[PDB]
Amino acid sequence: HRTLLYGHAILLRHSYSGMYLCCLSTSRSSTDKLAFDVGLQEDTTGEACWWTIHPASKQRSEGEKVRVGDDLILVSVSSERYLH
Amino acid sequence: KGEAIRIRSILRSLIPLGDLVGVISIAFQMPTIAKDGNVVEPDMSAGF
Repeated sequence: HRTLLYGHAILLRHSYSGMYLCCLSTSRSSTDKLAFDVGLQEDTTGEACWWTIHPASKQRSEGEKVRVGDDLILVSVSSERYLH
Repeated sequence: KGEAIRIRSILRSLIPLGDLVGVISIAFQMPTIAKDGNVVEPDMSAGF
């Protein structure tokens, strides 16, 4: 049991499926050819599963305690793309 | 190096290969001999 911090990679397991949220790297690419899609994958290994936390609010900073109900922005480790 | 691999993959996603191939396939306009014999030279600052 670890205490979450800003700017620290986190791995999410979907409660029902048991799979892990990630960037698929395969994109329908409509409108934005550049962006990828986001979906579940079974395997834990890989930089796709991990997402980097960042403080959306200006008051919070890197390494700060994570609030219970603060707004948040997450960046994919694999391609440095936000969950958008 | 994973960082270099990620950067190259990002650039590949940015720029499609087919567009580069097509731009290379584009052909320049051609200098030609005129009737009087001089060479009409297209202004390159206004062209491909």
